[PDB]
Amino acid sequence: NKILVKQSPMLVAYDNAVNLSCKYSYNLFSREFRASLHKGLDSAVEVCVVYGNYSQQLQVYSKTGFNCDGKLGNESVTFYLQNLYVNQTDIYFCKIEVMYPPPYLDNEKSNGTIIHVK
Amino acid sequence: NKILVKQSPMLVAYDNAVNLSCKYSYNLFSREFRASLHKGLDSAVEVCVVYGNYSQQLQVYSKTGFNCDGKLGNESVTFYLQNLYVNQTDIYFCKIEVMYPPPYLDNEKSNGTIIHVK
Amino acid sequence: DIQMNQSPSSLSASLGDTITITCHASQNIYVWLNWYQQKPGNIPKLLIYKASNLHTGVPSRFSGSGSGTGFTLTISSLQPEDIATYYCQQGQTYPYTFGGGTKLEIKRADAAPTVSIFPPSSEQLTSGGASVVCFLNNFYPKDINVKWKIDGSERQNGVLNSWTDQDSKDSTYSMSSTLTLTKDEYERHNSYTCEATHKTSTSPIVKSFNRN
Amino acid sequence: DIQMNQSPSSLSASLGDTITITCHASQNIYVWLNWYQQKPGNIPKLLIYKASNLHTGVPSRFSGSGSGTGFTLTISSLQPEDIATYYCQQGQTYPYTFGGGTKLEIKRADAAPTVSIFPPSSEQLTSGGASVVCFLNNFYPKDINVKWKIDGSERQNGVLNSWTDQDSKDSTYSMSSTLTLTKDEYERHNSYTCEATHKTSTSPIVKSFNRN
Amino acid sequence: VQLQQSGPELVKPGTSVRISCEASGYTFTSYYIHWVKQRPGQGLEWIGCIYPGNVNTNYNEKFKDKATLIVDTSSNTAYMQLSRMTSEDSAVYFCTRSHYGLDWNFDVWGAGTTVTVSSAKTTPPSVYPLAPGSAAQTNSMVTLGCLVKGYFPEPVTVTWNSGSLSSGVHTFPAVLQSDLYTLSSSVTVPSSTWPSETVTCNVAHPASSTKVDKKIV
Amino acid sequence: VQLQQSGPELVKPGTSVRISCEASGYTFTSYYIHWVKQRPGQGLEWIGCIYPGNVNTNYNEKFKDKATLIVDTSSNTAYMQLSRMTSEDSAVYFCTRSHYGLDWNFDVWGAGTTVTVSSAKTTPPSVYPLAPGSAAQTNSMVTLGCLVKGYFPEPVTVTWNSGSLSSGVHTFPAVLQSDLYTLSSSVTVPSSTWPSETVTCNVAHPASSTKVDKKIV
Ligand SMILES: *[C@@H]1O[C@H](CO)[C@@H](O)[C@H](O)[C@H]1NC(C)=O
Ligand SMILES: *[C@@H]1O[C@H](CO)[C@@H](O)[C@H](O)[C@H]1NC(C)=O
Ligand SMILES: *[C@@H]1O[C@H](CO)[C@@H](O)[C@H](O)[C@H]1NC(C)=O
Ligand SMILES: *[C@@H]1O[C@H](CO)[C@@H](O)[C@H](O)[C@H]1NC(C)=O
Ligand SMILES: *[C@@H]1O[C@H](CO)[C@@H](O)[C@H](O)[C@H]1NC(C)=O
Ligand SMILES: *[C@@H]1O[C@H](CO)[C@@H](O)[C@H](O)[C@H]1NC(C)=O
Repeated sequence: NKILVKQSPMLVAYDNAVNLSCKYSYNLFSREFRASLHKGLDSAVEVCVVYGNYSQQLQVYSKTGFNCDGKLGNESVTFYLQNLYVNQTDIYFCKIEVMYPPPYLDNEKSNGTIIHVK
Repeated sequence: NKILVKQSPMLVAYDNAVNLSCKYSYNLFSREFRASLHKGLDSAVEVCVVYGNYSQQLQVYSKTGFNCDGKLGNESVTFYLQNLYVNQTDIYFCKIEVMYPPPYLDNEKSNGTIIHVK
Repeated sequence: DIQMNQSPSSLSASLGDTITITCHASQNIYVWLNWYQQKPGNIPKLLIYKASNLHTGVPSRFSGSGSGTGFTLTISSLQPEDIATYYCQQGQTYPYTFGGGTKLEIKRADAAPTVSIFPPSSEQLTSGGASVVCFLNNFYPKDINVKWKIDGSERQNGVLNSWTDQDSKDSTYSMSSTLTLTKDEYERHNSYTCEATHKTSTSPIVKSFNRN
Repeated sequence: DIQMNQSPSSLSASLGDTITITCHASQNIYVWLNWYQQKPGNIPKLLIYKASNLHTGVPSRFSGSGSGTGFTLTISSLQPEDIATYYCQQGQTYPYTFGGGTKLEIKRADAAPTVSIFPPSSEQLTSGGASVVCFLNNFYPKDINVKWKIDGSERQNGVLNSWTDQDSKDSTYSMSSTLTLTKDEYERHNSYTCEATHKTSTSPIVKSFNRN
Repeated sequence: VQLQQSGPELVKPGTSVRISCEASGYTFTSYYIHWVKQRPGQGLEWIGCIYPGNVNTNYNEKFKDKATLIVDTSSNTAYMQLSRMTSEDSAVYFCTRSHYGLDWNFDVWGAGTTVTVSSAKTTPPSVYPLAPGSAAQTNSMVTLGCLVKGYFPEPVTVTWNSGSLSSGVHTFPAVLQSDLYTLSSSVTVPSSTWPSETVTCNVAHPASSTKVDKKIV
Repeated sequence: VQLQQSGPELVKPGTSVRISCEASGYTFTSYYIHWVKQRPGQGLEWIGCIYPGNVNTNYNEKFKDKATLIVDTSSNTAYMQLSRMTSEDSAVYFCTRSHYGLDWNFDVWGAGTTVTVSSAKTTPPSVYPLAPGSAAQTNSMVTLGCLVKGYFPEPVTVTWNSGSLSSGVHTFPAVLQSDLYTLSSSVTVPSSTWPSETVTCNVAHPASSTKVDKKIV
């Protein structure tokens, strides 16, 4: 199948921070999931990855040097990006995947969200 | 059919101006065409419309208040946007249509171009 | 949508006069507003497009200016031929919207109305009816009062009037008045009078006919 | 890709010594670099992940620190059991890349090599060959020279040696030397000598046998 | 570059009529076709537009349901469907176009199609000749006339001597009396021309296919 | 959570072999399977990885053509295809995994699969017993040994008394002489135990399915 993703069309950073909320087409709750934020039209850089597994506290992280924070919420995940640089102004795309229970589930490429860091 | 559109992934405005070049999948030259630049993920605003008709000098214009300039070039059009505001930083999409000689021809929605006006 | 507010809802000026109309827009339409002319019962024609751009064939006596929210149409050296109604429309944002229009009257020398009364035609009476008609033509200004006098008494029941638009050729006005009675009640009176009072005269212009 | 530059390519330290290794990265890997341990001929095991995060089961004598471009592994209170080679790998960007590794030797008390010579086995000679073997076991340091003396003369043709890795149990080194001749040329000489000189002695340790 | 429009139509309150507008003299697929309605005495308002080519359409929210824009790329025809009509639908509907690339204004208009949404009866007119008595309301010249009473619906046409008489003619606007229409027309001529030369007025009412001719005696 | 790997294989220069690695003890589709090669004496380098689940794969540009990553979600097996091999392909290939969500490192490694790409001949070894003469290189205790000469390919195994003898054993690394392999193993035992109690060394060479037993007399 294909999960749905609804995200804000734009987000103006306040104090070089913003809140990236991703609205999904999925679950009341409890499965093993890997949420992802990617920056760029060529979606190169993966800004953040909030991992979940039923219970076990949400494990957010970044391999790219972003001060990322993640908050769960049923059919949504919110990426709290801090210390964003003005040169990081770009289109960010949300991604969601379930790895258990099977089968593998993925999202249909969203319309994205332009983050304008002033 | 469907015309192709290749545009830069990003453009940082210099002095509040930029050059939007759109690479098409079409003609050596001479047909009646209407090129279009639209701003927004919901492509609301149509920033500029450069009209061509074989010869008759290129007729560029804006109904939205943009200081637009257009330059033709075989399989490409370049939108020279001046006096851009910092709050105009967004994704701009190129559009191309032929109205003669028939049949009507249109472009496949491009990947767009994020214009970062600092 | 956007609102079009034309100023003079109407206006009278003399031959050669350089009048002016105004059209304010609720919000910014930039230079996307056109002006149109539509003579009485005629089709509307483009006069000015893109604020100041004249349309091919429109005399230079027609001018136009404005940007953003304020707009104005100027016609210098008025001609009778300019008798018409003028609308402002914006071509910036869907839905397109026009103004209320402005009526114009080319003012000319006062004129007396040539009155004409006409009895019920024979063919009509044969049908049980009777329509006495009164013509009041080519007069200026357009102010005129018609009273019907069946013998000596005034009558207002069964009277229908009609006015034509200002003559684009000699700038006058015309009016017709029809008093429709039945064959029965028409045959019991003798004298039928059509009376008109116009600025052109302190004394009423009277026209009447008897059953002979 | 990213380059991993481990510092000590090798290192010897004594029991209880608190050594340290270094791994510099060409560019910024942040805190995504892990350390691994791989004993002689063994499988590599995770020691430290995410710069300072120890892996479940790794003693606290193992520590790790660094960020961005500089990284370091520290093992305090050395144990013989730590004899191994240590690699640094980055887990930030594809392709993943490890370092060159660093070898470690736990330094112990000097030891003399127990030498042992062995004539060609009967079953071998039956095949036309003859291999005289010499064992030089459990000695420290790993510096040792073996000369073969067929009678009084020195021989170097047909001699193959082999060294084992430092004994993780008693930290010593061992070596075997095999002199392979033919049955023919082996039978024309009488005395076969295996001689070794080690720091442990100024006088060579000699072991020899005659065709009786 | 002409823009031909359909003839007037009478519609009974509730039904749906679809007027037309065929282009001729330019490239049909290089222009938008806009529809605008003008109520009697009122200004004109933009209904919607359609672009022959990619058949894309745009409507004004004030006519979302009624108005349905259709196009016919073969006969260069643009149709306009007005469904569910009421006395608020009665007005003259115009046809016009806008350049597709340079969409700035409407320079070519159709002559319009008057639409009445009345359930009254179609009735031919009763034409009555108007001739003078024993007076003269303008010496040296006479004024004759024609009374067209009780017709429906509008319009009727009034010529004088098969169109040969056009000077000094005043056809007054029709007034609606008790659901029917009554109009009159006046014609001024030299008293030296009448009664010697005969005068006739021609009355046409397409709505009921009636053509009358009345001579003034 | 074990990671079983295929046995050693001999490959003739030019051909392609496909080793395996089957997971067991965890959720196969919740981890990446990474392949890394370690050349004899050299460090180890990352070949590529594969994620059972969406079957996505990632390769290091240094092995783009040879390496082809395949997955088997039924037997929890991860295969690695090395096509067109050369003496630069000879190395021990390891198997390991990375957590899919928290992809930080490789915590479970296979024991490896040694791969030789030599066109030499498979030959069983010739085992020769090493017994002492009339001396004593370490009084009160003897050192016996076993010579394993001329075998191919690696490896061979050397136990002493069916595995009952593990203390005082030194099996020296194999040296390659003229395309073949020769190794020796030493075993130290109390002179009070030998020659009374018999000593035997066991030599196994899977490559040619040969198992030998030589007693020292
Ligand atoms: C983002 O959300 C957090 C929720 O804890 C809130 O505290 C913070 O103010 C928000 N940051 C902004 C304004 O982007
Ligand atoms: C996910 O939950 C299961 C349930 O106990 C656990 O076994 C597994 O380790 C969890 N994943 C991780 C890596 O936290
Ligand atoms: C973006 O801004 C940061 C903050 O100063 C800067 O260090 C970095 O070089 C910029 N991006 C680039 C060129 O990598
Ligand atoms: C855009 O292109 C024009 C070409 O005439 C050039 O003159 C101008 O400098 C360019 N503006 C920029 C730097 O964006
Ligand atoms: C396009 O070219 C043709 C060729 O003469 C011309 O007729 C037409 O008007 C042109 N379009 C415009 C509106 O410039
Ligand atoms: C964007 O910036 C311009 C320039 O000052 C400003 O006038 C306009 O209000 C801004 N956008 C909005 C809120 O329309």
